[PDB]
Amino acid sequence: ANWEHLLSLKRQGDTAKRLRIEQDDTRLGFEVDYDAIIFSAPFRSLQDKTQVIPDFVHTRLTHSLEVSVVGRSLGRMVGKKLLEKYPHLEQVYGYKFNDFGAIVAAAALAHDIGNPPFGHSGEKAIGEFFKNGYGKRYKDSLTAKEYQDLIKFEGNANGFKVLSQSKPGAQGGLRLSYATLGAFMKYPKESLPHKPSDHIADKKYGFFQSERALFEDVAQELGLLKRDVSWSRHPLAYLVEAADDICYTIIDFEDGINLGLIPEEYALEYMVKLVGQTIDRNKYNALQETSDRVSYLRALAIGTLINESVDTFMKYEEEILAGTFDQSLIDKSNYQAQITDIINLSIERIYNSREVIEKEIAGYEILSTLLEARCRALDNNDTHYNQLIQQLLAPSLYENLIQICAEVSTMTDGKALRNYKKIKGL
Amino acid sequence: ANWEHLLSLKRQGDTAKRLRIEQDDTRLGFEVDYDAIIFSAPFRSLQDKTQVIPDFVHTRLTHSLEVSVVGRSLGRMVGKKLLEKYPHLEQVYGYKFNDFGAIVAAAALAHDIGNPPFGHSGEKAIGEFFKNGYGKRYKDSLTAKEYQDLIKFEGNANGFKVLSQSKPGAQGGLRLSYATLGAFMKYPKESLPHKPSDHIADKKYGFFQSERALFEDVAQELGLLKRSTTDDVSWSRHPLAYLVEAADDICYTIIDFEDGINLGLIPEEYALEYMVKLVGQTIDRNKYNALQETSDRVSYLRALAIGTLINESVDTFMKYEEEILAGTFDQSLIDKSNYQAQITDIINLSIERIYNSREVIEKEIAGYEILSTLLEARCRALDNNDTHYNQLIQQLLAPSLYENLIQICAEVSTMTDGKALRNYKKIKGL
Amino acid sequence: ANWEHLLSLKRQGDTAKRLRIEQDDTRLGFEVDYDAIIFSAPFRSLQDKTQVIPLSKTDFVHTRLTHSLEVSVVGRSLGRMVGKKLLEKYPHLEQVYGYKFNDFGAIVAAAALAHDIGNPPFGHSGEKAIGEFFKNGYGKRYKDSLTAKEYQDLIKFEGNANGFKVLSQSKPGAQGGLRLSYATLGAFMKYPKESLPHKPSDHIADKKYGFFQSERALFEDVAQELGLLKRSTTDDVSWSRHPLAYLVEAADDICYTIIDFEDGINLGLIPEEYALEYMVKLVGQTIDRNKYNALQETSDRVSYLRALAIGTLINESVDTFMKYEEEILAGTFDQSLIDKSNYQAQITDIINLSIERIYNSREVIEKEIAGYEILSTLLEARCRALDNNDTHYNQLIQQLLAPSLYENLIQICAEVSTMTDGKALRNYKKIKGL
Ligand SMILES: [Mn+2]
Ligand SMILES: [Mn+2]
Ligand SMILES: [Mn+2]
Repeated sequence: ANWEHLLSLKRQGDTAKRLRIEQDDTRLGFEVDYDAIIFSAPFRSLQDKTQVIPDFVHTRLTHSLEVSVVGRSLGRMVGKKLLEKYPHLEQVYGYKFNDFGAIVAAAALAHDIGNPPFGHSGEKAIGEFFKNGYGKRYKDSLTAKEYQDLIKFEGNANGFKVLSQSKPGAQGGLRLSYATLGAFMKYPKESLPHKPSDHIADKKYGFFQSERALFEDVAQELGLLKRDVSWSRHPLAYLVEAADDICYTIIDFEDGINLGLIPEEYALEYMVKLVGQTIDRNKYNALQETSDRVSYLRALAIGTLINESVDTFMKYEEEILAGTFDQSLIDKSNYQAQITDIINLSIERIYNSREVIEKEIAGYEILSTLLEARCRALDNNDTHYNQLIQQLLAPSLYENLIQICAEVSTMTDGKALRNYKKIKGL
Repeated sequence: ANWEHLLSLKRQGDTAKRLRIEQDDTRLGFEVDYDAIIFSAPFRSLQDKTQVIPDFVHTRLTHSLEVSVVGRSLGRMVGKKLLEKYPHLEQVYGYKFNDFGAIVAAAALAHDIGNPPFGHSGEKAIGEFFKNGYGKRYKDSLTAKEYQDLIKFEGNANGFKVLSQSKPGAQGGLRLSYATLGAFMKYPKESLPHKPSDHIADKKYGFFQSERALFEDVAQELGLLKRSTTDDVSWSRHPLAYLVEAADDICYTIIDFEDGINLGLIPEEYALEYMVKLVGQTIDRNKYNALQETSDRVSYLRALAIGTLINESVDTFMKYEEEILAGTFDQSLIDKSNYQAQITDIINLSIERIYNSREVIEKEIAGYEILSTLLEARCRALDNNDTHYNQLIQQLLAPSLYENLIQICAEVSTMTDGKALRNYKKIKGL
Repeated sequence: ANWEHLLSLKRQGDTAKRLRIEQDDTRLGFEVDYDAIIFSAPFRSLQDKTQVIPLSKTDFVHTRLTHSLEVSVVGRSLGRMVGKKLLEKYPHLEQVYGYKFNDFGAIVAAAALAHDIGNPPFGHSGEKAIGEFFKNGYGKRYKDSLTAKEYQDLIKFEGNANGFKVLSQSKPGAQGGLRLSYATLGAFMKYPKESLPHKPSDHIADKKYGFFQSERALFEDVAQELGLLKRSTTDDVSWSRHPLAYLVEAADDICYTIIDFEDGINLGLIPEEYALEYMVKLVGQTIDRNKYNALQETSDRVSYLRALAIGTLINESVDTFMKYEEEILAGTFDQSLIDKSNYQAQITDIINLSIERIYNSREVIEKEIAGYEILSTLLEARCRALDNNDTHYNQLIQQLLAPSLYENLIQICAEVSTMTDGKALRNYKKIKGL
């Protein structure tokens, strides 16, 4: 793989090559990508979507904003070192270290843009609707991969659809740079085969059958290595994933302490190695509020993990470029012991808290209900009832079903509740 | 067809004839009909039933009072002209113009008394239960007409049931005068054949199979003309049913439009744009310009347009009187209006902005489930009356098969919108 | 049958006998039983469970806890008075073995306190919701993997039998549940039989059953220790009721008969105009009418009537017990103490009035209908999760509701049954999106 091709400024439908040395740096293609996401309706809808808990708790937007800030640091630092490793990238082709930060930042900002309401239970509720719910009727009218798209409905693949979806008057969706689309794709494979290896890149899939032709174009332009289609990941996708990993590990922990779900004493206990070399003890002892102490620990822990993740990337750079790196960056951390205890305590005290369990069980019913109304109106567009269902909710069979799943996933948590209540009369 | 017979004062079960000349005029049978409806439980129920929208919106009760006011005016005006044309009706039989107003007013007061909650979505929901719901099983156990009663459940035919339901100690329901029942019957036919013609009188049906013998008696007393050539029974409409229909048409056309404007669903500009031809000859323009509130300007336009359409409807009825009396009239009175293009524009704008507004759609979807659930609970208990849950269902909702099914539909339609929601909530445990 | 054995102090697991004469009277095993119930989690949950009328905040309604409190106070008084007369009739019981009259009050008080501890929420619709779920609902599936009695336990699920399970359930670190004295467990057991054969007679002791197949071995140990008389020689086991069970039952009969009426008047379900007409025979000789007429609140007039009638029925029930004591001791008494009452017709009139005005009120009907859906829903979600514990949704259902096949189904029923009215409705509401 060549870094010159991985940093493609191509946008969908382009008929001519876009050279980095010819860009107006006030309107750098990569930085425009960030701006286009910020102003888009799917990104705005993350305002009203839940990260884990439904006081102050992170939403998907605040989470995605934090991931994109950590991603920008990761990208800037790795970029600076990539340019010194391969000076021809700057001296011949005109790349600057802020381009790498721009690509990671925009990819990170978009990384959860396709996730449904109710988080990852929402994804499972949609897949369950097709595996065992009303949606099972379509199994024999779908290909294996079309049906696998639905029963393993994947927010990452839905995000790729959201970003690139064509409609009349808007070909190519947000028309992001191919480099940014590359850095977004952390599972560059279709739904089948299911987990062909133990690599994190094979854990899920990254695009629906409906988007396969589009990612084939992205991968061709980027020069991704071929690995049923799948490719070795764009190197920058490891930094997006690292940023995301860092944020939800540390920030969910912080949230759980401030919510009273995790006793505060665990904070220093699990984070002391992560902050020991950089913490100002006099500052820490002077801070009077739990929230101020835990936010200080979090800033230090995140900075420690950013630095290590940059070093892990550079150490394994050629292995990532050859598609032979077998782990995530955070899997290689020296703090893996502490990261594990943090995640396990978060799972115990937050993810399995009664209120989270209750919301996730309720979301199953809410999404199963909205999906069944949509599919029934699709099957019988004739009855009076199904004509009203269409005015209320939606004013090839595979393409109809994948669009039904996509539209349900654009719904905020609140809006999913209201439309569900009306269908049931509440 | 003879107006003497059409103005029958007979009540159900009467053994002897009631002469008009022998009525006490302080207690005229036709006027008693109006009073009996006002004090009846089914009429009071209309206070919490939706006309179009579930802020102030017309309820089924307020709509019905307005129809009966417009209808009394029509009947009074027509009655005066009928008595000049047929002076023997007053000189020999003792009828008077107010009698025609009272018949139309009472029938208009009750014209929507059998309509289920949630408007037309309501009826559509009841029909689908027996066409596309738990109710199909009963098909092989019912006659073709008995099943058509259910899959095309008609609020108009339920109204006839409500007005005449016999019960121990109360045979004949409200026991309304046969002339009033004749004026109530817009569709004097049974459920089959389905739409045998383009005439509005055959668009639906007017009585269930369980009330067929009663309307046979009414139609015989009234001397309504037979119209169906087949075994299926159909009769030509009582002339006064055209007036009840015109008062209904005038009110929901103009008044729904007014509601839509006052609610913000229809921009005020359309009020003058669509109604100028209807009011142009009678509007006091400086009075309109002096009115400050939108609501008062549009209530002024409504009053003028209703006055115009009332005078035109009387003229249409008198122009086609002999064709109506002969069963050959092919249309509604409003169908022959010079303002049919303005009426149609008002209706289509009302449909587009009111009936297809999100607020109304959401309510209709919600009504569909509510009714759907209640019918299923009642019917499951009918089939297995022995279990404990179904004994509870019986106690909560209702303390021959067709006779049972048409009664379940009638009891579902009786319920107010609130009563329907609450019963639904508890069946689902909320 | 012997009173010395019927008054057993044995607790489950005892390797050595407990002689009454060697008990510390400040730590009497029977009175420890009462205190163990007061502090138990199952008894605390009765605070949030309807007895008959759904709970409100606008008015006071009896919960299962307040009802059980009242039954144990009436039962203590029955046991005390019956105890003194029994000690006078069999004076060897006190002079040799050391029994005191307050022992009998303590046994009845504790069994009465616990008598409704296993009942499912929302009343007997709760029981029939559970039963029908396995008769014809999703639970039908398991019929063929279960014995006739294991299945009968489910399709005729009984709160009395679940109460016995609740009181003795063994869990890690807590073998034998509350470990109540066998005498208290005998006074608790008013239907000492398994689920089959079904109603083998018209005797009130055969109207239901008292223990599940999972508890059969324990009640066999209990009946042996107590020396209860056999009522079956087949492999379907059955025993004559512990005599003190007749006093628990009477205390219960007295309380729900008179106190449902009291609640119905205070809630306005029964017109106050009926209070004296239905109580006059029960209270006519002891009522102070001038005092009654001087009371200015309805709730005071009706509590005075209730206290007079309860006093009347306690005295009579003590006399009925002693007049039939040898028949009861021989297991040949065929009815309840209240069935023999001279006020039988008035009791029946009060009960029918309550059925008409309270049990058939709209609110009680609404609750039973709502209960059927709430419990059927919870049972369906528990049982589907049991059959496919691998799916993500079923792992959530397990975390929300419960963090051998018969042993699993009987445990699911017991766990659903011990849910309070509120927790059951909340869980129902979340499973259904609200
Ligand atoms: Mn994320
Ligand atoms: Mn109308
Ligand atoms: Mn009790």
